[PDB]
Amino acid sequence: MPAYACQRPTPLTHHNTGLSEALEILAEAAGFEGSEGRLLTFCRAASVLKALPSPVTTLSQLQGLPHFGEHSSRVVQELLEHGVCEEVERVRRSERYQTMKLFTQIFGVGVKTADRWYREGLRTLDDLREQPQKLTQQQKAGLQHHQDLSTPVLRSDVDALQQVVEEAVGQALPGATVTLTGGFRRGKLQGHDVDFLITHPKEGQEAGLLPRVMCRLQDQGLILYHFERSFCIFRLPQPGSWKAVRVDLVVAPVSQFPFALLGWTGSKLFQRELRRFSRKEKGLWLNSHGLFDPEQKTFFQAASEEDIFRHLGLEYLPPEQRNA
DNA sequence: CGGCATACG
DNA sequence: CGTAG
DNA sequence: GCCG
Ligand SMILES: [Cl-]
Ligand code: NA
Ligand code: NA
Repeated sequence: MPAYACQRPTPLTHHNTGLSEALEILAEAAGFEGSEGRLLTFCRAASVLKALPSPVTTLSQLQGLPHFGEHSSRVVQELLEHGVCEEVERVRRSERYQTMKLFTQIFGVGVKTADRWYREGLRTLDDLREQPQKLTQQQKAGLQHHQDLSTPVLRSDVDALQQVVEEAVGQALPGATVTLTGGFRRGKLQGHDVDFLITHPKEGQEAGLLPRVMCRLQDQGLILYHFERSFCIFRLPQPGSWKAVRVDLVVAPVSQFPFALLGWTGSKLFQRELRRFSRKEKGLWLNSHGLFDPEQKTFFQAASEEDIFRHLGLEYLPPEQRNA
């Protein structure tokens, strides 16, 4: 088992779902306390189990696996012996975990804001609604649309959304293209992360594109709430009605498109691990715009995601195997 | 021990 | 501060 | 929390 998640295939569904979910509770709780190192370890340990070819049934089987030390091994041991890990269950039940999860789920609210509200004594969405002057415009929209945004959308909804975006993009700049990214590109059948990546085959033509796309979607009445990244809430048709959905639109020049496609396809852990691998193992600096050699002071050209994996000396993984 | 990804709005 | 993957 |  290689130590970096970008060195191994990770499918969307696997053989250790309950074990990984428990470790991810501890990772999430560590984030709510600002403990980013512990979050990463628990995320990495969970991801290792997603990559295994069969269920872990005995503690012996964790020997030698990267990111399994005393704490993560104890969690697994308790789940294997008793079906439940007391520490995980204590987290799940706690007022702190439940409230931090509720508040950070709001679009416009991060850990730092949620923690401050928690320390002020706030606990429910209606608590927040009773002091809207304490809210940014972004948080107001997140709160108003929270219920709809809490329900995932289906791939069929995604395909309907992509056609409306393509219509606006075609008027904004004929020849521009729209690519579905995020979790749907990794094979999800449902999810919240509806993301599109927009480019044009002629380098430079995409300059100024995103405002023109946004204006056209607004004129169509599709934008409930809203440069090169736009974080939107869209109206999605439903039988007899509609619902709010979070949609991100991103523009990249074609030269950068493989790097943006790679970054926006995820998973989050996969990208962090890829960037860590690049820098620490290869001495190259990776982001969603390019890959820099700091000794030559040159950027790699890439025409495909395959090029980027080759640059980094990694076997290619298709999107469906990037579910770290 | 230091490090933990790296951007944009 | 928030957002993204 | 774990790795190097
Ligand atoms: Cl930590
Ligand atoms: Na949030
Ligand atoms: Na998104």
